Amino acid sequence: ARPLISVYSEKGESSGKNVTLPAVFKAPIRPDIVNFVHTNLRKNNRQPYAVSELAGHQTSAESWGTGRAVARIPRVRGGGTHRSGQGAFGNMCRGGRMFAPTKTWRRWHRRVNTTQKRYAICSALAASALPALVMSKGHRIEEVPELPLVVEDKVEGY
Amino acid sequence: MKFNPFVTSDRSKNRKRHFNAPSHIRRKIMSSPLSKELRQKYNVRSMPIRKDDEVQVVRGHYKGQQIGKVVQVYRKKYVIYIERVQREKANGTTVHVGIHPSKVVITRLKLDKDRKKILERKAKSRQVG
Amino acid sequence: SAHLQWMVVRNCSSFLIKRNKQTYSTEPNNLKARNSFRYNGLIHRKTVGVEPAADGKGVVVVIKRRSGQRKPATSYVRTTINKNARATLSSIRHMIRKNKYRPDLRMAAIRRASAILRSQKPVMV
Amino acid sequence: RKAASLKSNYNLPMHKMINTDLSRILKSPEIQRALRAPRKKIHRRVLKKNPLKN
RNA sequence: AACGCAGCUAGCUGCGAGAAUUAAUGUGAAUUGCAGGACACAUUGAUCAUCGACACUU
RNA sequence: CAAGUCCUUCUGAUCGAGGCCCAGCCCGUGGACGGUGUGAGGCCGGU
RNA sequence: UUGAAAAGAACUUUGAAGAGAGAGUUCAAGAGGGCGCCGCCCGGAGGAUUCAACCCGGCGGCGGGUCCGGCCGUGUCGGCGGCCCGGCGGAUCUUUCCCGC
RNA sequence: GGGGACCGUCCCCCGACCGGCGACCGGCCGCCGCCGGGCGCAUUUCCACCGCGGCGG
Repeated sequence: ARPLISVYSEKGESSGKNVTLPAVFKAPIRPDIVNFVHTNLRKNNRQPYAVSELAGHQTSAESWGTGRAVARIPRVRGGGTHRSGQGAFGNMCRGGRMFAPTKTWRRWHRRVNTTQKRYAICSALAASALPALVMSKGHRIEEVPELPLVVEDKVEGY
Repeated sequence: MKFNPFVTSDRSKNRKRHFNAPSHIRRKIMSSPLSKELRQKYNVRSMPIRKDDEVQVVRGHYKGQQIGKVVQVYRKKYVIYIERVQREKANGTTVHVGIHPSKVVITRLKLDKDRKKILERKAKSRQVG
Repeated sequence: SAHLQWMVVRNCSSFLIKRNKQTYSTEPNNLKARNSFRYNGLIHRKTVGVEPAADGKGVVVVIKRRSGQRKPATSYVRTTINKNARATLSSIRHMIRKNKYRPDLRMAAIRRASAILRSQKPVMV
Repeated sequence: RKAASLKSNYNLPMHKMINTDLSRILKSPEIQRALRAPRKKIHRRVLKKNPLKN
């Protein structure tokens, strides 16, 4: 049983024209499906990020062996500067390579079944027809009439 | 919202061009609004500052009703100098205080050949609208 | 439907406050301002709410009209009460018990009214 | 009752629960007559007073 | 790659004995740390940008 | 090439806080951004 | 990575100076140049838009066989409206009426 | 390759049948409640204070 809602003129009052409620507004409301679709779809507009694959690797460092009373971490060859003798190539070393460097080919995007994607749209539209849910979103609709709000086509020409 | 794909809205990019700007560009940002009387008569809202214009301070500690003339347009520090905008140095001398052009009002313009042409060009663009 | 709507705003609502191991809900006409299916002023076909008047004299009793469920502009009719405190509770009690209009907030409505009247009289030092 | 005209294969999803009103269903004579009486009495732990002394 | 070029100038930067720039065009009153030099601003011009003319040491 | 540096008030300075006949200051095909003595659609460049 | 702005500490005094003590700038030097007892009852003395019940008006809630419309879920009626009164499909028939050999 | 018929489906009128006004709405009578204004101005009602007051928390 779909009621008969009225359309409103640009002055804010009903113009006498009525539209029967489309059946999509009585579709099941499934916030779990909407959340699942929204979570996966929102990943598709991201841009890839990654560190430089050369980062921390242009040093040519050696491990110094074990006969000297230091750690076996690779250390920069050379001398006469601060960088000489310092640890490198490790995630625990200052200026080293981070553990498991991020790669651009991480699976950024997700694909969702067309039926499930469209299902969420019907559930979202149906939930938009209940004033209690709209107030629960904080949309401050207490003085608007006919919560599913339809206005005349003259608005399209503004 | 900006729709031009070739104009950036990046914070660092916009700041870099503003801080590293040639003087002839810097003159354009060196712009000040005209008072209501010039604005009504010239039909122009804002004009680039010049060396000798009657200028009134409307913001800051030196805000007031008095009229002064620019004496120096220091484009490097994005400031200008008026006569009576001064403070007392420690030893005894007197130094000017840099005021940003956007915080003043032009009360009289350095009416000049290039200047006179500049107002009517901006003004005639108003009757277009 | 009230039950169907409740399962949606049960844990996700702009009126929900979760803090200090307590939960509160701040929709306009909610007695006790608590998160419960019973005390929710949005998802029921009929609701009862009392608020202080526009000025600091009396209470405003608002109940939900039966017909305009999808027309929030005319969904709620408000009445103001500015009689004696005892008269107020007697008047409010009749709106619920005699009309059989949700006879489960009757005790709650009187409690909120009595609290509101206390706030309108001056406080001694 | 009719399929979508601009998607070429879509018909609206169906409902797993036609009447989502528990209060309407539960407090109805068909269901009520089939229920047993509620046990609202609360039986708390009984302090075992000792015989041979009481 | 080297060496030179600023009134006061080491580096950076720019430049090439026309050497922190010449010419031309656009713009239109500054540069600036100091001083000096400027500046009818068309009886036509500081600065900046552009850059097609000229020049460009080993 | 649009429109507030309007009035009262916070401050060292404010772009801050209130008000703005007509259901509502002004522009909005412009409420991106940056600068400006906090935090600015309407001061400036822009958009 | 001072400070909004050098406004970067005049001047007096000790020290040969480095360094201090006063003073001064700034909102800030704690930013000084590698510086970010309450509900009911009793009694008394008081005051006051006042009580109930009636009258008018407005607004709600519940009920009405269907009081009346407007309807909703149906099966069911002329085949009633169809592809030039006016859909969508069919691996159903065909032109024994049509535009290709 | 056309156009028709048929079948299945919706979209429509037009009736008649049952069920229900449902949580899709109005008008009317009924009952109840509230509000505003009159009348009701006094053993009623209400407000505030006092008592080393009585009851329950």
